[PDB]
Amino acid sequence: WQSVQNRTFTKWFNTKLSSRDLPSVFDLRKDLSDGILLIQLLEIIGDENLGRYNRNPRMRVHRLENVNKALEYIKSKGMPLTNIGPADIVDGNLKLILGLIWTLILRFTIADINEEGLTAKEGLLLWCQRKTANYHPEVDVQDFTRSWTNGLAFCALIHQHRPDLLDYNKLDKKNHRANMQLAFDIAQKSIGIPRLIEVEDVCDVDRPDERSIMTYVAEYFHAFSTLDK
Ligand SMILES: [Zn+2]
Ligand SMILES: [Zn+2]
Ligand SMILES: [Zn+2]
Repeated sequence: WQSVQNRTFTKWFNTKLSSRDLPSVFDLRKDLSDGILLIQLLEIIGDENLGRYNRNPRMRVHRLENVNKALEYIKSKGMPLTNIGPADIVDGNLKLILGLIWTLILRFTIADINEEGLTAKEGLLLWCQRKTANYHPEVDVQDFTRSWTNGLAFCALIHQHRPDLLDYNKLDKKNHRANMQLAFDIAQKSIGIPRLIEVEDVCDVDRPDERSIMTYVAEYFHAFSTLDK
């Protein structure tokens, strides 16, 4: 069994790796232990060549070397590695691994988001608010949790960007699950937005995972913005 955040972060990681036909992550407890996929991820999201590393790290010393290379790169970019060391990754500390991946999502997916001079999380929230301004009172984006669980904010974002793809006014606003599914399907099929979260992970969830939602909503910002150039 894997948590929403585990699954969402794994899917995010894989969208990056697949951009270079690299092998996927299936289990974050085990699949980062030799340091290779972490290094490759960093090259991809960081747009840099990290140079040579151990490509057959059969011995523990070489896995630690690989992971240490990754962590040093992350530190060199000014990201906090609060209370994580190479052995935490080699030995599959899932809590610390998810923490690290969030640090990377925040830096490489969210930090550069900008709306009205606000950046990062604030910027992304404000973008959502501005883009859904015409959908009050039923849509009211106030956070990256409860504001998203009825499906309508996702549908409104799609509709305002491409009113030909999703007829918002024809939705049965009470069918949260059908509307969520519709948005996720249209986003993926027509807008190229990867399905980082399952409908059941957010639809009518009392305490949805904030970081997972943020990770997925950031895909809307980047795709919409790029497509609107
Ligand atoms: Zn747009
Ligand atoms: Zn509650
Ligand atoms: Zn969270």
